[PDB]
Amino acid sequence: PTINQLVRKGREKVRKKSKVPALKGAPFRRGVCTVVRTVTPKKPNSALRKVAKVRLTSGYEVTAYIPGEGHNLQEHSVVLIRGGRVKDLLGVRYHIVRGVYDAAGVKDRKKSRSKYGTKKPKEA
Amino acid sequence: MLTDPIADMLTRIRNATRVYKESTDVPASRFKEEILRILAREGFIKGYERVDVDGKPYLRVYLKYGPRRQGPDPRPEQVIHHIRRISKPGRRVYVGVKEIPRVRRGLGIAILSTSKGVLTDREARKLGVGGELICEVW
RNA sequence: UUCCCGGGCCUUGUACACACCGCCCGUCACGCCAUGGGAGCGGGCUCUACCCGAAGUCGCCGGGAGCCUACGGGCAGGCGCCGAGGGUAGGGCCCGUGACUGGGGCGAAGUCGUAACAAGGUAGCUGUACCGGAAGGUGCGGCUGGAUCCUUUCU
RNA sequence: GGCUAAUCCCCCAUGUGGACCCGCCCCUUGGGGUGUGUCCAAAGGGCUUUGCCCGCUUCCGGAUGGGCCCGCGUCCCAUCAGCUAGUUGGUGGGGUAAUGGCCCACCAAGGCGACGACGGGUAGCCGGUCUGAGAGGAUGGCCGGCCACAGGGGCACUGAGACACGGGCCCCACUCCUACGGGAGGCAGCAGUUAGGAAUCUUCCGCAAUGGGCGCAAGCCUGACGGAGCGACGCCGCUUGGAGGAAGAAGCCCUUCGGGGUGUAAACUCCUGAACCCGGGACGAAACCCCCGACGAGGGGACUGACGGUACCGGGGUAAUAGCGCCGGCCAACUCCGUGCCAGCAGCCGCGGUAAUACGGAGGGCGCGAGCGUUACCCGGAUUCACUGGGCGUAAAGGGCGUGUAGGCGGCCUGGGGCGUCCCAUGUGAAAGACCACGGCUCAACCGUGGGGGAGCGUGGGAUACGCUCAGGCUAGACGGUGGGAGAGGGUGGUGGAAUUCCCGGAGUAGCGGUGAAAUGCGCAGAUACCGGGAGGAACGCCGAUGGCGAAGGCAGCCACCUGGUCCACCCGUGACGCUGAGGCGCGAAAGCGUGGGGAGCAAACCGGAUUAGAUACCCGGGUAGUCCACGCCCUAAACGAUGCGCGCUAGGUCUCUGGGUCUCCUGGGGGCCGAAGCUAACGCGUUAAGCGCGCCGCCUGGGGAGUACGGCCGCAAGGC
Ligand SMILES: [Mg+2]
Ligand SMILES: [Mg+2]
Ligand SMILES: [Mg+2]
Ligand SMILES: [Mg+2]
Ligand SMILES: [Mg+2]
Ligand SMILES: [Mg+2]
Ligand SMILES: [Mg+2]
Ligand SMILES: [Mg+2]
Ligand SMILES: [Mg+2]
Ligand SMILES: [Mg+2]
Ligand SMILES: [Mg+2]
Ligand SMILES: [Mg+2]
Ligand SMILES: [Mg+2]
Ligand SMILES: [Mg+2]
Ligand SMILES: [Mg+2]
Ligand SMILES: [Mg+2]
Ligand SMILES: [Mg+2]
Ligand SMILES: [Mg+2]
Ligand SMILES: [Mg+2]
Ligand SMILES: [Mg+2]
Ligand SMILES: [Mg+2]
Ligand SMILES: [Mg+2]
Ligand SMILES: [Mg+2]
Ligand SMILES: [Mg+2]
Ligand SMILES: [Mg+2]
Ligand SMILES: [Mg+2]
Ligand SMILES: [Mg+2]
Ligand SMILES: [Mg+2]
Ligand SMILES: [Mg+2]
Ligand SMILES: [Mg+2]
Ligand SMILES: [Mg+2]
Ligand SMILES: [Mg+2]
Ligand SMILES: [Mg+2]
Ligand SMILES: [Mg+2]
Ligand SMILES: [Mg+2]
Ligand SMILES: [Mg+2]
Ligand SMILES: [Mg+2]
Ligand SMILES: [Mg+2]
Ligand SMILES: [Mg+2]
Ligand SMILES: [Mg+2]
Ligand SMILES: [Mg+2]
Ligand SMILES: [Mg+2]
Ligand SMILES: [Mg+2]
Ligand SMILES: [Mg+2]
Ligand SMILES: [Mg+2]
Ligand SMILES: [Mg+2]
Ligand SMILES: [Mg+2]
Ligand SMILES: [Mg+2]
Ligand SMILES: [Mg+2]
Ligand SMILES: [Mg+2]
Ligand SMILES: [Mg+2]
Ligand SMILES: [Mg+2]
Ligand SMILES: [Mg+2]
Ligand SMILES: [Mg+2]
Ligand SMILES: [Mg+2]
Ligand SMILES: [Mg+2]
Ligand SMILES: [Mg+2]
Ligand SMILES: [Mg+2]
Ligand SMILES: [Mg+2]
Ligand SMILES: [Mg+2]
Ligand SMILES: [Mg+2]
Ligand SMILES: [Mg+2]
Ligand SMILES: [Mg+2]
Ligand SMILES: [Mg+2]
Ligand SMILES: [Mg+2]
Ligand SMILES: [Mg+2]
Ligand SMILES: [Mg+2]
Ligand SMILES: [Mg+2]
Ligand SMILES: [Mg+2]
Ligand SMILES: [Mg+2]
Ligand SMILES: [Mg+2]
Ligand SMILES: [Mg+2]
Ligand SMILES: [Mg+2]
Ligand SMILES: [Mg+2]
Ligand SMILES: [Mg+2]
Ligand SMILES: [Mg+2]
Ligand SMILES: [Mg+2]
Ligand SMILES: [Mg+2]
Ligand SMILES: [Mg+2]
Ligand SMILES: [Mg+2]
Ligand SMILES: [Mg+2]
Ligand SMILES: [Mg+2]
Ligand SMILES: [Mg+2]
Ligand SMILES: [Mg+2]
Ligand SMILES: [Mg+2]
Ligand SMILES: [Mg+2]
Ligand SMILES: [Mg+2]
Ligand SMILES: [Mg+2]
Ligand SMILES: [Mg+2]
Ligand SMILES: [Mg+2]
Ligand SMILES: [Mg+2]
Ligand SMILES: [Mg+2]
Ligand SMILES: [Mg+2]
Ligand SMILES: [Mg+2]
Ligand SMILES: [Mg+2]
Ligand SMILES: [Mg+2]
Ligand SMILES: [Mg+2]
Ligand SMILES: [Mg+2]
Ligand SMILES: [Mg+2]
Ligand SMILES: [Mg+2]
Ligand SMILES: [Mg+2]
Ligand SMILES: [Mg+2]
Ligand SMILES: [Mg+2]
Ligand SMILES: [Mg+2]
Ligand SMILES: [Mg+2]
Ligand SMILES: [Mg+2]
Ligand SMILES: [Mg+2]
Ligand SMILES: [Mg+2]
Ligand SMILES: [Mg+2]
Ligand SMILES: [Mg+2]
Ligand SMILES: [Mg+2]
Ligand SMILES: [Mg+2]
Ligand SMILES: [Mg+2]
Ligand SMILES: [Mg+2]
Ligand SMILES: [Mg+2]
Ligand SMILES: [Mg+2]
Ligand SMILES: [Mg+2]
Ligand SMILES: [Mg+2]
Ligand SMILES: [Mg+2]
Ligand SMILES: [Mg+2]
Ligand SMILES: [Mg+2]
Ligand SMILES: [Mg+2]
Ligand SMILES: [Mg+2]
Ligand SMILES: [Mg+2]
Ligand SMILES: [Mg+2]
Ligand SMILES: [Mg+2]
Ligand SMILES: [Mg+2]
Ligand SMILES: [Mg+2]
Ligand SMILES: [Mg+2]
Ligand SMILES: [Mg+2]
Ligand SMILES: [Mg+2]
Ligand SMILES: [Mg+2]
Ligand SMILES: [Mg+2]
Ligand SMILES: [Mg+2]
Ligand SMILES: [Mg+2]
Ligand SMILES: [Mg+2]
Ligand SMILES: [Mg+2]
Ligand SMILES: [Mg+2]
Ligand SMILES: [Mg+2]
Ligand SMILES: [Mg+2]
Ligand SMILES: [Mg+2]
Ligand SMILES: [Mg+2]
Ligand SMILES: [Mg+2]
Ligand SMILES: [Mg+2]
Ligand SMILES: [Mg+2]
Ligand SMILES: [Mg+2]
Ligand SMILES: [Mg+2]
Ligand SMILES: [Mg+2]
Ligand SMILES: [Mg+2]
Ligand SMILES: [Mg+2]
Ligand SMILES: [Mg+2]
Ligand SMILES: [Mg+2]
Ligand SMILES: [Mg+2]
Ligand SMILES: [Mg+2]
Ligand SMILES: [Mg+2]
Ligand SMILES: [Mg+2]
Ligand SMILES: [Mg+2]
Ligand SMILES: [Mg+2]
Ligand SMILES: [Mg+2]
Ligand SMILES: [Mg+2]
Ligand SMILES: [Mg+2]
Ligand SMILES: [Mg+2]
Ligand SMILES: [Mg+2]
Ligand SMILES: [Mg+2]
Ligand SMILES: [Mg+2]
Ligand SMILES: [Mg+2]
Ligand SMILES: [Mg+2]
Ligand SMILES: [Mg+2]
Ligand SMILES: [Mg+2]
Ligand SMILES: [Mg+2]
Ligand SMILES: [Mg+2]
Ligand SMILES: [Mg+2]
Ligand SMILES: [Mg+2]
Ligand SMILES: [Mg+2]
Ligand SMILES: [Mg+2]
Ligand SMILES: [Mg+2]
Ligand SMILES: [Mg+2]
Ligand SMILES: [Mg+2]
Ligand SMILES: [Mg+2]
Ligand SMILES: [Mg+2]
Ligand SMILES: [Mg+2]
Ligand SMILES: [Mg+2]
Repeated sequence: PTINQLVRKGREKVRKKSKVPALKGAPFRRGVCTVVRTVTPKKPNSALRKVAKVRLTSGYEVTAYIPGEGHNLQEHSVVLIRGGRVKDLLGVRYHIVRGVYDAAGVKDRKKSRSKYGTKKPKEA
Repeated sequence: MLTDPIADMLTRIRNATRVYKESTDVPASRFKEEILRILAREGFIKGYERVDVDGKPYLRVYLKYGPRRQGPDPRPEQVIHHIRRISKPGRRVYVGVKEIPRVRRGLGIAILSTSKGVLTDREARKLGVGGELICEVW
C-alpha cells in the first residue's frame, strides 16, 4: 500500500482470542462436579476417557479431563480446574488437578508424581 | 511527465548496464549532473557528457564493467552492482549527520544532497553535515 | 480387428494415491456444543416534556409582626432563583430469563440419493428466474477454469 | 437566664507605607512613577524588668508552594455521521487571588465535524518496566512525580490554603442504639476480623535514628518512619564434606551366560569442621543541653540504641537435607518387564489392537538443583499488519467501467524568501532506573560517590543542495490549430431481401412429422410436398477474419441525419495548464419489476408421448411469463486478460489492421504469435510485462461458520451495498 495509504489507514494490530475462559485469566478455578462421565474420543483412537462437567466459581459450566490411572471423583466433588485441552476429545478445554480439594493423587505412582499429585513413598 | 527524474536516471543506468550498453542518455538537469559527477569521481562510471538530441539537452553516461569471464556465462561483473533510491517524492528521507548510513561496510556509497552541496557519506561526515538521502550505490 | 476378455506403447483430463471395488456433495437417524429469530416477563441506563423538591450559597423583604443598637445598621425569620433526588407520560438503547422456531458445527459413522471430480456417463461453472422437501432441473445471457475427430446399479 | 479575663471582638488616634476613584508621566493588555480627595494599622507576654528575649502591625522585596492559560503528544468501534442553545461571539454586570459563557441580563447568529466532530467501549497519566538485533509490541505492581477519590450524590462554612479520609449540613443505601419521638456510625491509615478468591502477612518492637506538628525551652505527639515477625514470592550468597580407597565387594539391573552396568559410588582410612556450646561484643550518636565566648562565630565538654546480647571477633566442636522434570522427533538422555486401540499418554505430528526407546514400573541416563515442574498472562520467534520489513494472472487479494471533488504526487532554467531540511551555541530533558568508572558491607544481591549519554521542545546564530513558496523565463509533458484517415462507437428516422408462422387461391392425395427405436401430435372439414398472392413479428446469410470500434457493459443488412472517441502529417498556437482520485455523480450483459403496447419463431412454469428398475431429468409433441418496443425501476455476473490508471527505461523475429514516407523497406498507432535480458512456486510473462523504476487509487492477512446474523442505507418487489 502506498505510503500515503499507510498514513491514511495504517496497519491493524492483531488481537488474540483466549483459549480459556477460566474468566479473569486465573491460573486455576474452583468448581463442583455436575456429571462424572466417560466419553469416547475421535477417529484414530479408541478409549473410555474420563471426564467431569463442572459448575465453576466464574459462573461457567465447562468440561474437564480427569488425568491419571484412576479417580475418586463423582457427583458433588469440589475440584480445581487448570486449563489445557485434550486433543482427541471435542470440547474439553481444561484439566482437573489431582491432589487438590476432593480429587486425590494417583495411587501407587512412582514416576513423575507432581503431575498427578501424589507424594513421595518411603523406600522399603 | 515524469514523477521522479532522479529515480528515472538511476533506473536508466541500471537497465542499461544489465544489457551491457556502452552508454545511455538521461535527460539533462543540473542536479542529475551533480549526481553523475559523484559517480564518475567514485569509479562507477567512465564519465558523462552534455549532448544534444533532437535539439534538447541530455547527459550521455558512459558505462563501465569488469573483465570478461570464464565458464558458461562470460558476462562481466558489473561495476554498479546496486543502484537504488532512498528518498522519493511521496516519502522524503532526511538524515542528520549522526544518521548518515554506512553503505556496505564502506565498500558502497550513499549520496546525500546537503546545503553544502551533493556529497558522498564520507564527504558529508567530514564536512559535518546531513541532508536528503538520495540514493545508495554499491 | 468393428465388437467381447486380458495385455503392451504413446498421449490427454482428473478433486483419485487404502489409487474408480476411488472420492466428494447431499438426505434421514442418533448424540453433543455454540448461536440466529422470538411472544412474554424481570431489572438497569439515557433523552425530552411537565410536576414535587432537602441542604446550601446568592438575591429581595426584614414591616406599630420578634431580638440587639451608638439609630448608621446587625441577627432571627420570611419569600425567590438555582438545586441533589423523587413522581407522571412518552421516545431510544443495554443486560437477564425465555414459550415457539432457523440454520450451523462437530462426532460413532450407520440409512438413502448419485449432484461434482475422467466427456463423471445430460461438459462444468456462473448471475438471475421458475419448479422441487432437498440433492438438483430447466429458461435467458455470460465464462473456459471443457474432453474429443438407446437412458448403461452399488461395491 | 446571670457573672467574667485575654495575644477574643469593636471605636477614635498616629500614616512610614498601602488601597480606591480622577488627572498627569514613562511603559504598553491590569507594569512603574506621581499629584489632590477619601479609606486602612497594631498585642501583648517573659525575664536577673533600666535592657534584652518571645511576639504584634503596615509595607517593599526574596524564597518555597500553588491557581489559571496556550502549542504539541496521549487506546478501540464509522455496524457512532452529522453534533450544538450557554450553544459561538458581542456590550454591560455578577463572582474570584486572578483571565474566562465561570454565572446573569440584553444583542448578534453563530461554533464544531471525514485532519473523524457527536455517540459507544475500555482506561488514572508519567519517570520507567518487560520483551525485542533494532524498529516495534506489551505494561504502568513496588520506588519517585502528577491527577483523582475517601459508603453513593449534592453543598458550603472556617481558613494563607479545603469545598477538607480520622471537619460541618442535606438526600440515598447499609449497620447499630431506641422509653418509637428520635439518635450513633463510615479502616481506599497501622495491625486485625469477615466475605469473595487459585491467592496475598504480625491485632509485634521503638521514638534510638531521619522526617513532621506545637513549644522560649524543658518537652509532648507522630501505626510517617526505623525495625523485627510471617510466606523459597524474587534476587544474591552458602551447606549437605575433602583427600585417599578395587580390573572393583553386596544388593538391584542388563546378558549372546563369556560378561556389561550402577561405580571410587559404598565400606573403610585420614583431614577439615555447617550446626551447636562458652567468652567478649558493636557501628548506626552528636546534636538538642552544659562550659568559656557575646544565647553569635570560634573553642571545649557531657546524656541518649527499638534493632540486640544481634551482626561481628576469639576459644571449643559433630561428616552432618536432596529433590524435581525429562529420556519418539522438535530436544540432551535406552534398555528390561508389565499391558494389548485396553489402561492410558499428548504442546504439535502422533503413540497404545503381543517384541511399545511414546502407556505403567524398574534399571540406567540427561537437565537443573533448595528447588524442579504446571497453569495463566505479556514480548519473542511472527518478515504471520511487513516504517525498518509482505503482498493481489492461477494460492487470500484490482473496485464492473467511467467522470471528476477533497486529498497525494509534479518537467527545464533563473532570482528572492529560508517554512520543511541540515549545522553550531544555549536552556530544558529532576531524582531513582539503565550505561561507565571508582568505592562500602569477607563476596554478591544491595548500596554509596563521580562521569557519560539522551530523543523531544524553547531561545539565539548559520547553510541553501533538495522539498516548499513568491517572482520571471523555456518547451521535451499536456492542450490547441490546419490538413488527412479507418471504424458492428452512440442516438433518431426510414428502408431491403432470405427464412419461419398464419390467412387467401390453384393444382394434387395419403400421409406427414418425429426418434436409438417410437409414441403423443397433425391430416379425408384434404394435411405434407408444389405454384401464386397477402398479413405480421423478429433477426440480418455471403462479405466475416486468427478483422474493426468502444472506457466498460457491449456493438454486425442498406440509407440519411444528429453525435462521441481516436490515429497520422505539418511543427503553426498556448506555456506545465500535468498524473491519480476516498466521497459524489453517471454508465452498466442476462434475467427480473411497474405501466402501456406488441407477439412471427423460441420458450422457464406447465400439459402431454415413448424411454424404461422410478420422474418431476436428459429424447419427442404442445405451451404461458418472458424474449421485442416505449417510458420508469433493478445494479448483479467466470461484468475475465480472473492482470487498476499514468509515465519513463530494457534484444529481436514473424503475421496482421490502420496512417505517413524519398514505399526490398523505413517511420507512427492498434491486434496476435514466438523469443533477449530479466521475472516467476511453477505454469508461465517477456516494448500489448507478470521485467526495471516513480506517482496515486482499490484490495488481501489460514479453512469452515458465511457473503450468513445483527444494524444501517438503497429498492414497488425480487433483493442489493
Ligand atoms: Mg490409536
Ligand atoms: Mg551501447
Ligand atoms: Mg565529464
Ligand atoms: Mg540495483
Ligand atoms: Mg527507509
Ligand atoms: Mg530533528
Ligand atoms: Mg558497525
Ligand atoms: Mg481392452
Ligand atoms: Mg510394443
Ligand atoms: Mg503418462
Ligand atoms: Mg496425466
Ligand atoms: Mg479440466
Ligand atoms: Mg488424498
Ligand atoms: Mg436455539
Ligand atoms: Mg435464540
Ligand atoms: Mg421549583
Ligand atoms: Mg433553601
Ligand atoms: Mg461559588
Ligand atoms: Mg432599617
Ligand atoms: Mg437568611
Ligand atoms: Mg426548578
Ligand atoms: Mg429527573
Ligand atoms: Mg453420511
Ligand atoms: Mg442421473
Ligand atoms: Mg449436472
Ligand atoms: Mg454423477
Ligand atoms: Mg455431467
Ligand atoms: Mg467439466
Ligand atoms: Mg441456472
Ligand atoms: Mg418452494
Ligand atoms: Mg430433475
Ligand atoms: Mg423442470
Ligand atoms: Mg447456457
Ligand atoms: Mg471448465
Ligand atoms: Mg469442437
Ligand atoms: Mg433419453
Ligand atoms: Mg453397464
Ligand atoms: Mg446569656
Ligand atoms: Mg463587663
Ligand atoms: Mg508619606
Ligand atoms: Mg483610622
Ligand atoms: Mg487582632
Ligand atoms: Mg487595646
Ligand atoms: Mg515587657
Ligand atoms: Mg513560583
Ligand atoms: Mg441549555
Ligand atoms: Mg441565555
Ligand atoms: Mg466580562
Ligand atoms: Mg458555557
Ligand atoms: Mg484538524
Ligand atoms: Mg469519542
Ligand atoms: Mg477505571
Ligand atoms: Mg491500557
Ligand atoms: Mg532487554
Ligand atoms: Mg535483548
Ligand atoms: Mg512484529
Ligand atoms: Mg523499546
Ligand atoms: Mg500506557
Ligand atoms: Mg498495592
Ligand atoms: Mg506511587
Ligand atoms: Mg466520588
Ligand atoms: Mg469500603
Ligand atoms: Mg452506596
Ligand atoms: Mg460523600
Ligand atoms: Mg492558618
Ligand atoms: Mg480534615
Ligand atoms: Mg467530607
Ligand atoms: Mg476532595
Ligand atoms: Mg478512617
Ligand atoms: Mg485529617
Ligand atoms: Mg453528627
Ligand atoms: Mg452518615
Ligand atoms: Mg487496616
Ligand atoms: Mg472461601
Ligand atoms: Mg509486612
Ligand atoms: Mg511502643
Ligand atoms: Mg525523634
Ligand atoms: Mg525531629
Ligand atoms: Mg496518641
Ligand atoms: Mg514499615
Ligand atoms: Mg570421597
Ligand atoms: Mg556387584
Ligand atoms: Mg535407586
Ligand atoms: Mg558383576
Ligand atoms: Mg577432629
Ligand atoms: Mg552507638
Ligand atoms: Mg559513639
Ligand atoms: Mg530528643
Ligand atoms: Mg555564660
Ligand atoms: Mg558548639
Ligand atoms: Mg567460630
Ligand atoms: Mg579450630
Ligand atoms: Mg555421611
Ligand atoms: Mg518421529
Ligand atoms: Mg531444550
Ligand atoms: Mg535425540
Ligand atoms: Mg485393561
Ligand atoms: Mg509422562
Ligand atoms: Mg499449553
Ligand atoms: Mg506378554
Ligand atoms: Mg512387550
Ligand atoms: Mg508398535
Ligand atoms: Mg519404554
Ligand atoms: Mg512424551
Ligand atoms: Mg516409560
Ligand atoms: Mg540459590
Ligand atoms: Mg507471542
Ligand atoms: Mg523480528
Ligand atoms: Mg495473521
Ligand atoms: Mg512495507
Ligand atoms: Mg505475504
Ligand atoms: Mg480456484
Ligand atoms: Mg485469486
Ligand atoms: Mg477490471
Ligand atoms: Mg459495486
Ligand atoms: Mg481521472
Ligand atoms: Mg487537484
Ligand atoms: Mg503540491
Ligand atoms: Mg522541480
Ligand atoms: Mg531558491
Ligand atoms: Mg529555517
Ligand atoms: Mg535520568
Ligand atoms: Mg568491593
Ligand atoms: Mg528518551
Ligand atoms: Mg535545541
Ligand atoms: Mg533556530
Ligand atoms: Mg542566498
Ligand atoms: Mg512559473
Ligand atoms: Mg492533435
Ligand atoms: Mg481535425
Ligand atoms: Mg491522399
Ligand atoms: Mg456503427
Ligand atoms: Mg455510426
Ligand atoms: Mg447505427
Ligand atoms: Mg416471406
Ligand atoms: Mg391450398
Ligand atoms: Mg398443432
Ligand atoms: Mg386422429
Ligand atoms: Mg384425422
Ligand atoms: Mg372423405
Ligand atoms: Mg380433393
Ligand atoms: Mg405449410
Ligand atoms: Mg408462399
Ligand atoms: Mg397477426
Ligand atoms: Mg462468418
Ligand atoms: Mg475480435
Ligand atoms: Mg479499449
Ligand atoms: Mg466480451
Ligand atoms: Mg468524428
Ligand atoms: Mg513552435
Ligand atoms: Mg513564446
Ligand atoms: Mg468514485
Ligand atoms: Mg443493467
Ligand atoms: Mg432485460
Ligand atoms: Mg415487463
Ligand atoms: Mg406486458
Ligand atoms: Mg416450439
Ligand atoms: Mg421397454
Ligand atoms: Mg414409467
Ligand atoms: Mg437404471
Ligand atoms: Mg420441449
Ligand atoms: Mg474471458
Ligand atoms: Mg471481481
Ligand atoms: Mg500493481
Ligand atoms: Mg503506405
Ligand atoms: Mg506493432
Ligand atoms: Mg511467450
Ligand atoms: Mg530466459
Ligand atoms: Mg518482481
Ligand atoms: Mg525457469
Ligand atoms: Mg518452461
Ligand atoms: Mg513500453
Ligand atoms: Mg512487436
Ligand atoms: Mg507498462
Ligand atoms: Mg507475478
Ligand atoms: Mg477463522
Ligand atoms: Mg448476494
Ligand atoms: Mg451489528
Ligand atoms: Mg437486513
Ligand atoms: Mg423501504
Ligand atoms: Mg439473489
Ligand atoms: Mg426485504
